[PDB]
Amino acid sequence: AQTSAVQQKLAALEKSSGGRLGVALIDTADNTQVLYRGDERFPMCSTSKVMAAAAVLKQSETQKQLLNQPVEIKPADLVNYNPIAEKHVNGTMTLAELSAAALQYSDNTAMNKLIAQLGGPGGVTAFARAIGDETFRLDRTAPTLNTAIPGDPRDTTTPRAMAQTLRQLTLGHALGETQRAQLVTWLKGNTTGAASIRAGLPTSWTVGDKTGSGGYGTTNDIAVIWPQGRAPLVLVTYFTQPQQNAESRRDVLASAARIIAEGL
Ligand SMILES: *C(=O)[C@@H](NC(=O)/C(=N\OC(C)(C)C(=O)O)c1csc(N)n1)[C@@H]1N=C(C(=O)O)C(=C)CS1
Repeated sequence: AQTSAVQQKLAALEKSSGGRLGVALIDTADNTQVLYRGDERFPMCSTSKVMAAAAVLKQSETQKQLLNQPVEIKPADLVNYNPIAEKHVNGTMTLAELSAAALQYSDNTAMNKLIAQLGGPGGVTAFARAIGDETFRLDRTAPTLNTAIPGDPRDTTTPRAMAQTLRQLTLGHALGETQRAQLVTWLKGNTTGAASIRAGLPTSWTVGDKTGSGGYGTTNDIAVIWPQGRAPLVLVTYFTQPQQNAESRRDVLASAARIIAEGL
């Protein structure tokens, strides 16, 4: 009933933003979906870290000690943003610590260690395919996976595919029960999300999310949302701009989430 209005409002937000906006909502109360450019490709940037962390969690289902396995951090492993890993240079971090740093602080060195643990970007993609995601592709390590060049298929997915995958990982059965709970705990402990999807939602709703930022002013967020009194929602908001040096626009993601919420 409200869906025509939501579509109109998302288009008006996009027009005022100057950029290109992609939205996918799944309401798990009734499997309703609301999409805006839901089948167009967008650069994932650091939102791809959810897939990498989940792939390591899947490996840990058959290796009970895997998350405690130490990984060496060398000075040469530091990249453009690595607030956790830099404390451990010439030392080690466990795979659990790398997963938490990648997800909750968006540490790019930590993401690179997860990618390497999976055999490279193609190993992350192979895990995506194993859980039914035919759209996701990871092609590069950080920081270059965040270049976000328009038209480049590398390191992209669609909002529809990412919402479905995030649902399967956090609420469905793609991971074992303990691993699903650990992923949800990590996402709920994210430090980077208060200005993005969360900022558009009622403060009483619990959120776990993973943000992303990259070239072309790319500003992304993927979230699982537990509204008050309601089954959870999954929401992807992806946003990218026409000039390489464009500024971040987390407010656009908040505005998209607000429009989605007001139409529930
Ligand atoms: C994931 O998206 C990561 N993004 C980046 O490394 C890039 N830019 O992000 C920062 C450094 C925050 C920025 O100035 O926008 C990047 C790599 S190559 C390029 N042109 N830009 C991490 N993502 C986030 C996040 O938004 O979640 C961070 C907070 C840390 S970097």
